[PDB]
Amino acid sequence: MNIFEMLRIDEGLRLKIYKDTEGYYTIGIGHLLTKSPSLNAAKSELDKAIGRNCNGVITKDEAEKLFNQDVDAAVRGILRNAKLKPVYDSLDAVRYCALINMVFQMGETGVAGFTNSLRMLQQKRWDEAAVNLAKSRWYNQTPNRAKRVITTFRTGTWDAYK
Ligand SMILES: [Cl-]
Ligand SMILES: [Cl-]
Repeated sequence: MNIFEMLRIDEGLRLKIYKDTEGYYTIGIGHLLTKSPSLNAAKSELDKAIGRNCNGVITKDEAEKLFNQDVDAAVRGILRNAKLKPVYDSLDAVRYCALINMVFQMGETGVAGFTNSLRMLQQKRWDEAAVNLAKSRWYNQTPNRAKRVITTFRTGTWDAYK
């Protein structure tokens, strides 16, 4: 297991524009296209992203291409965020995948806002962190995935993904 296999499981793979859990136009492996209620706006973002008129549909290779850019974007984000960097740097490789995951899902600023959980994570107070992480809209809106990510932070193993 690694970050890609992990997000591939949580995000799924769909080659036609669809709406995500929040109701936002998405494609491939959780590649958010836009927060706009307009499908044409989404379609424009799509063609811009791919570099061709996709008419709302892309290939598997294309989905994976956007996926790698996105994963990478999430990490670079963490690395450049004054609040996220120290945590990320303090964690072992398994646990940081849980952090990338959150960022991929809710954005840098979003996660950077989990002040209390971040500190507990940095402090390596695993069970306590896991409890604090769950007192969140995130956990309540996507409980099963949040449980996987949280279990990952708590144990530092890939159990929740097997
Ligand atoms: Cl809550
Ligand atoms: Cl879920």
